[PDB]
Amino acid sequence: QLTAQQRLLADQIISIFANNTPELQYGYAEVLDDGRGITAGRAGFTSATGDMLEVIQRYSRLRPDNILVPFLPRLQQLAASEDGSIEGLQGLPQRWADASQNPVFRQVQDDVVDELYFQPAMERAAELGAQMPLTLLALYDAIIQHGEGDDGDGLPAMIARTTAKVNGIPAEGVDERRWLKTFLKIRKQVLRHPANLETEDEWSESTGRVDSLMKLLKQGNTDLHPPIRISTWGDVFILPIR
Ligand SMILES: N[C@@H]1[C@@H](O)[C@H](O)[C@@H](CO)O[C@H]1O
Repeated sequence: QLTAQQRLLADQIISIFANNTPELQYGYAEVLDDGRGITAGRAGFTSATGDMLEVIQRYSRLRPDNILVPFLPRLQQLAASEDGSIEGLQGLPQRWADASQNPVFRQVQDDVVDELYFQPAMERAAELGAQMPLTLLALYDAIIQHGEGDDGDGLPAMIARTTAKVNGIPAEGVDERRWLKTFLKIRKQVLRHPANLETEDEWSESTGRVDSLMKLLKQGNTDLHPPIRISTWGDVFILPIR
């Protein structure tokens, strides 16, 4: 669905949306007061969302004695009830940072990103008949930030509301740039008025990323050809970095 050089490019873009840098932040770990507990890694795995659990479980299977195995029974509890409780979990950000020095841990992160986020976004893009590279990037960024759940703010609901507005999908003859514009605008409205109020501040400050995607659409760079200019937070970046 995406080129190797398009996927490197999309990862560097999405890293700028999330951490203002094109270098993937495997070692990132913060509490953000968004109702999600601790947020970590390249795709922002979360204590509350069952994200951070799948990574550490898989890692513990590859390496049964790692510095993060003691956090595991607390993590199962949070994932169980989607709990944003920062505590139960002291020291974990530092150990997530340290585990990130291991290429194997970083790889588990890649594997979950592909299993939870990239592949499903690509499957959703193919059911849409979507086939501009920019649309794929926007679906992928969106699935990372909003998730693939059943809420009104998840990617499936936004896709459904985009398809309702333009009476159809690109595989059905609706112009794809029109479907994409609508989706980008519906996304910005969800970020600025999320149904889950705990993520309001964290999401309403993130909408510059939707503008950067919108900017590429209006500039006709729907195929993600280089060079790509991203300046989401004020800092300018010419992708791909080399
Ligand atoms: N709000 C986001 C959720 O959207 C996501 O789980 C994560 C990764 O981007 O980080 C947060 O900031």
